[PDB]
Amino acid sequence: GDWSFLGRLLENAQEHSTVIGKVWLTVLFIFRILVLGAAAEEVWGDEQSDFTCNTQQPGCENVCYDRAFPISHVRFWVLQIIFVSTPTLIYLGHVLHLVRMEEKRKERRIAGALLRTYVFNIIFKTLFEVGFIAGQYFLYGFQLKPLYRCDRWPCPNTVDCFISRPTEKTIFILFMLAVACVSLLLNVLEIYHLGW
Amino acid sequence: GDWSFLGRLLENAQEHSTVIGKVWLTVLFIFRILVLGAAAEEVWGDEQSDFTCNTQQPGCENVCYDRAFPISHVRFWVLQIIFVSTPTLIYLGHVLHLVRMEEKRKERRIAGALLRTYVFNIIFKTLFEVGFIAGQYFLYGFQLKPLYRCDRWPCPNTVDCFISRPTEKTIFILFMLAVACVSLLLNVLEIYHLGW
Repeated sequence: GDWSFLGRLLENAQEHSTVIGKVWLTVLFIFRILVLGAAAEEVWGDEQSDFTCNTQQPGCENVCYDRAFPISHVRFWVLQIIFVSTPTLIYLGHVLHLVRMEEKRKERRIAGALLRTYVFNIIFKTLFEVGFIAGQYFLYGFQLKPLYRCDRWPCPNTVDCFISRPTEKTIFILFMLAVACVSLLLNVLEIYHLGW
Repeated sequence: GDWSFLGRLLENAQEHSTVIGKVWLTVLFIFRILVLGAAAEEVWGDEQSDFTCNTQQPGCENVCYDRAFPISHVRFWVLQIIFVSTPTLIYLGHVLHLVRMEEKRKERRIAGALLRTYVFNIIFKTLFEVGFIAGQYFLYGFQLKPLYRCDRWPCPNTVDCFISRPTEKTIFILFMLAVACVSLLLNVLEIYHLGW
């Protein structure tokens, strides 16, 4: 995963952002992207190769892994990172557009319409963070148990399947939840600093 | 398989039987019982152990062998031998009963009621031989093909299964059919010699 281009754009957003916004971006880079690439990806590397079911039925392990893990937590976190970054890019684009328009007018910061877009950016960021949190909760909860009981065809009756690294995965699930909640708190602080 | 007791009783029947009947009993001993024990049993020994199906499905080979071979030819031939022998034992029992009654009357061959029972013995023998022949035909035919196609659950879709020793088994199927037909001819000759 090469996050270079998103990083380069979000550092530009850092130049035009509030101090709390700069904190939020630093959290995104260090506690989400960096952890994901240095720690979590490895943890989940053997998610299917080390997933085992007590059965001689061909195809059962495939369908049972798929049912247990419709989307890997790491993929979900990648999507979450991209969506919570997107409004920042929208605001930065509006910034660059107004700067280029100003340069043109000359040939021939946060107030006004730019402040309205900034605050909308903070709102959409908040809603997307909340949505991904709640989706993670309703899909997986905040804990991975070692045992998964599977009755999906072709599996005969109910089969016992065993997860790879349930405890380490639970640790990182809770870590990422905490980081997301810290991000929400930062957004709320941005909207209370702007309000005040 | 210990045929000693049936043999001992059928040799008694040989003492009280017609010459053609003696031929029939000799055919039974030499061309059915002896072949079954010296040749066929061995041929069919690995009927299930060498039966193979192209599948990874647990249980498929079991159900496919069972469907292909609801009853092994050798078991069928054992039953046939016993049933075609049974009327002979009935006639011999009537003989011994009349002899013991004669000894009693003294204290205090084929005509009459004994001839009626003899001819009924020949009739039931014929009907049982015919019935087993026709049953063998409708169950298996007179040939075993190497390939058996099986769609019985749990087998997925249609599976290719392969028989042990199809050609040797076909040879012995046809041999036993020929021996049974010779027995029928002998019965018919008994009833035409008695008629004449």
